[PDB]
Order: sequence, then C-alpha cells, then structure tokens
Amino acid sequence: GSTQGKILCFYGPPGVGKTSIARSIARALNREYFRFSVGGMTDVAEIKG
Amino acid sequence: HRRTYVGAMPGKIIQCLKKTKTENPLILIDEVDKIGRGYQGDPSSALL
Ligand SMILES: Nc1ncnc2c1ncn2[C@@H]1O[C@H](COP(=O)(O)OP(=O)(O)O)[C@@H](O)[C@H]1O
Repeated sequence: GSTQGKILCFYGPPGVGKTSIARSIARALNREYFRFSVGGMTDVAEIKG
Repeated sequence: HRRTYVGAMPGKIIQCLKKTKTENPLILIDEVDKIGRGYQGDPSSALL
C-alpha cells in the first residue's frame, strides 16, 4: 500500500562514489534530496534548535 | 547576527559585496592555517 520509511548505512573507502548514488536514487524514486553534514558536531541544538 | 539581537550587523562578506559593488570580486581569505578552533563555535565548520 502506502509509502514507507527506512534507515540505511553505507561504508567503504572514501571516494568510492557513495554520495553520488545517494542523489541518483533521489532522482530515481523522485523523493527530494537534502545533504546534511554532521562531522565533528557537539551542538545538540543543531539537531533540535 | 540574527538582526533580532541588539546591535546586529551583517557578516563580513556582505560588507565586501557592498563595497566592491560587483557580484564576482576576488575574495582573498588570508592565513587560513591558524584559524581558531574553540568551544565557542568553530568557524572552520562555517568555512565549509
Ligand atoms: N561508479 C561510479 N559512478 C559514478 N561516479 C563515481 C563512481 N565512482 C566514483 N565516482 C565519483 O567519485 C566522486 C565522489 O563520490 P561520492 O560518494 O559522491 O563522494 P565520496 O566518494 O567522497 O563519498 C563523485 O564525483 C563521483 O562521480
């Protein structure tokens, strides 16, 4: 029936093409894309205002 | 700053854009190597 959510993770050597597949899937399913780096953060407010 | 804080003024970049009056100047960040990476909000994330 209806649309459904799910979580996933990818891992491997840097520069294998990961993010590129991300956006390609986003234009495959037609869902909207939005990158969000979180490297090195400690500000929970960034995740919650 | 947010402009709701008292005394807020636009960030440095807007001033350079205001000053050079063109859309495509040649910004020159200087001395990137010693940027202050502290607990008070690390600019190095802001540069990205
Ligand atoms: N199999 C592939 N198909 C398409 N692009 C690839 C492939 N392998 C590497 N790339 C290129 O590698 C670069 C980095 O890929 P990406 O996963 O988006 O970033 P990172 O690799 O840092 O995670 C991209 O510009 C992408 O085009």
